[PDB]
Amino acid sequence: SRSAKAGLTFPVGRVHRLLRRGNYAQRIGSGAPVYLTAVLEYLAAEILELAGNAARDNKKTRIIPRHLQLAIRNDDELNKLLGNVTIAQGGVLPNIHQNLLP
Amino acid sequence: ARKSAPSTGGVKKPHRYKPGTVALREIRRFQKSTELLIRKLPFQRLVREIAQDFKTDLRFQSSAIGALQESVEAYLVSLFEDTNLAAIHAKRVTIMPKEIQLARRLRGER
Amino acid sequence: LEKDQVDNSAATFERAGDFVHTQNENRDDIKDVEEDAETKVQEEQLSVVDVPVPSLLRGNLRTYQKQGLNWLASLYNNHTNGILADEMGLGKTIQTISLLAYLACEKENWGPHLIVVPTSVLLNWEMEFKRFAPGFKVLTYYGSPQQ
Amino acid sequence: KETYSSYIYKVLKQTHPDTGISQKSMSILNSFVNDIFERIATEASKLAAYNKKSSAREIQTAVRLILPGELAKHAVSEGTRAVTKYSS
Amino acid sequence: MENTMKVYEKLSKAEKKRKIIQERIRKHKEQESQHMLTQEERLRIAKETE
Amino acid sequence: NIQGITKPAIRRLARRGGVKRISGLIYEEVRAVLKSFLESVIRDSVTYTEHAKRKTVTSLDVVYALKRQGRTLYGF
DNA sequence: GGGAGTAATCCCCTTGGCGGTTAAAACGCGGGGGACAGCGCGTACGTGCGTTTAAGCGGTGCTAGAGCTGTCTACGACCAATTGAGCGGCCTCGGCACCGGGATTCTCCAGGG
DNA sequence: CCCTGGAGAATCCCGGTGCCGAGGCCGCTCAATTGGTCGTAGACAGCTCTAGCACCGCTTAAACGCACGTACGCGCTGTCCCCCGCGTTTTAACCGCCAAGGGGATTACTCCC
Ligand SMILES: Nc1ncnc2c1ncn2[C@@H]1O[C@H](COP(=O)(O)OP(=O)(O)O)[C@@H](O)[C@H]1O
Ligand code: BEF
Repeated sequence: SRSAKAGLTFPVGRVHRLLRRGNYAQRIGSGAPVYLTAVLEYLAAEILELAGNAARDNKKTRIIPRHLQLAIRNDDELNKLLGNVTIAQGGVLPNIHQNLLP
Repeated sequence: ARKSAPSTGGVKKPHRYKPGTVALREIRRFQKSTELLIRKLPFQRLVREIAQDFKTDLRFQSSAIGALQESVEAYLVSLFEDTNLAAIHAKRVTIMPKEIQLARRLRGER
Repeated sequence: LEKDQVDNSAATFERAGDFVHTQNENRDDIKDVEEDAETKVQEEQLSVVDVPVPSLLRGNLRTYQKQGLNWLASLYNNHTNGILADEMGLGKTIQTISLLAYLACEKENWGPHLIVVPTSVLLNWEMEFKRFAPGFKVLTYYGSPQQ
Repeated sequence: KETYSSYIYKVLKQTHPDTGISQKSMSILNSFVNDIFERIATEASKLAAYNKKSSAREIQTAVRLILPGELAKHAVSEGTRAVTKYSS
Repeated sequence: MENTMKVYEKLSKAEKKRKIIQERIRKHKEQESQHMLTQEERLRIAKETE
Repeated sequence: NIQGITKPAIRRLARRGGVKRISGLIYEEVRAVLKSFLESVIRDSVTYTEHAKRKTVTSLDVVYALKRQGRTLYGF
């Protein structure tokens, strides 16, 4: 199919069909059907690595959504590029002030 | 002992705990909590009691009420953090409406 | 979806066991008569032996209690179950107390047992245990949140 | 109903194969995929609106416009790899 | 990410040490006392409870 | 219903919010503002329930209202 | 001889209070952290200073990326079509769920020195 | 007073039991790129264009320091309000109870083949 020809894991034929149905502009270059798919796989792969190490931190083989929140909230860049989304099963990272605790 | 009991009662004893340490332990235990806290059934009761004003026969779904609960519950917590930081910025470790109004007028209510 | 979701249970075996009661009862209503005749003698014969354990128990077990305890003793020994039918007032609680005493004295096993009785009978069972076979260490259950 | 469940499982096995999943995480990752895609596409279209236009370069420059450079360099490299593989 | 990996590794080593020490404690406590089944002092405990 | 979020519920929400001491004249205004927010979101939800005059409200409607309200939410 | 609404059966499925509970919400207060009022202080800006000073002001000679045109070719729309990525019941077994077990240290009370 | 014992116990992690969960297996099933053309539009030269670069150099008005000098955030203090935790009390859903309809159909009846 399209994945073997492109040599990429995430399907791009369906993604390119969705982009064509989008019709965002008159000139839609079809030569890169997997560019957005490539960037999303890279982002999701680094997110998955962060979530995996977070889950292995607390002897949790299965990724609890709290681990996902911790993974997406422990990095300055990740919170900078999006910080206005409230994920299900919340809970901010632990914090304390120099005045509340001795 | 109110009545027949395992021998002599009153084992509870005067064991009052002073605040601060109790407050610290309860906030520490509450922070790790990640699931819903307020009762959902009164929430749906109130949201249906405040939906017929627009129109009746609107009907609802579990996904809907769940999403509104998630939206309201995950938004006021950041407000609580902002109010607490504005409070301990001044010499007021307790919360009063002054710093919450401060947070409202710095977070762009309009 | 509820009807289909519940329907994933089915029944596989005794639908064939019903066949011996269909038609003109086959040659199986007579077999049921013979089965009743056989089980009468089997129940009146097997393990009706008066082998009690009158130890650790306060008081005596009545004649009906004595004749009924052996049935439960056989059920335990023969690895069989049963349902006790009795008119209230004869003291099946005393039967249970005597059975527990028999298991405690005749055999070496005591074990943590479970009793499920209506809420207004918890204290009645407690004082029955206190009055008869008090050797057992009894635990109650009130105050679910803390106690 | 073409979802990304198979692709998500593939990327899971690629990154952390030993790690399992929840029953609602896949919805979160699918939302990440498609919402990032549509917002990036909308920014690209709004950027191309001014210039007269009636591909790889547009997507790459849209990525470099707003998305951080730390990720933008990797995005450009992987996009070049993908387009070269497609032309291969 | 490597800091998280080494933190996880040291957490695993501490968990393994706790496993070893608690398992040793449990094994020592298991073989120290086997007396609940004797059928002799049971009369004494029954009399005390009565 | 005015007393939906009751006093202990608001108290434990505040404790989850990391406050040392919570005074007894702070929950009224917080309740007022959250009721205003709830009225806004339900008004939007009923508006897009009549986008196709659908006779039911679902998660799509509320996520629409919240995503155009500026307070984006995730977990779905 | 043989099949389909009508009569009938199935098997819970409805219906609404209705007892009996165990989880929460709303009480009261001794003290007790928590907020608030007074007084000095000290330092560090507000200013009115004499003194340089750096963008303004006015005009210039172009010039280097910008505005801009054919145009023509690299390239964006193009519909057959087929087997493949994948999407859907299903069905198992251990990661997770929840609670007790006991050492370290967290922490506060009764002393020792 | 610092230090030691002495106990409730958080946390750790392990159990210990119950379950439901990712994905494979069977089924099939919808579209991506080949295969080509229609046109088209965006960069290759060509012309140009237009005010920006930097320049000229006084000239007030920012740079810019300093002594009077006092204003109030904060150091302490006293003065003193009501947050917070132990013991009680009043709602609240939920498991059932009860019994009269629920409803597609096919399998006696009778009308179709
Ligand atoms: N040995 C006894 N002495 C006095 N009362 C007895 C004795 N054995 C049984 N009972 C009575 O029998 C009652 C037991 O009731 P239960 O076991 O529920 O049904 P049943 O009435 O069939 O025994 C108790 O109320 C108890 O007072
Ligand atoms: F008749 Be009873 F209570 F067994």
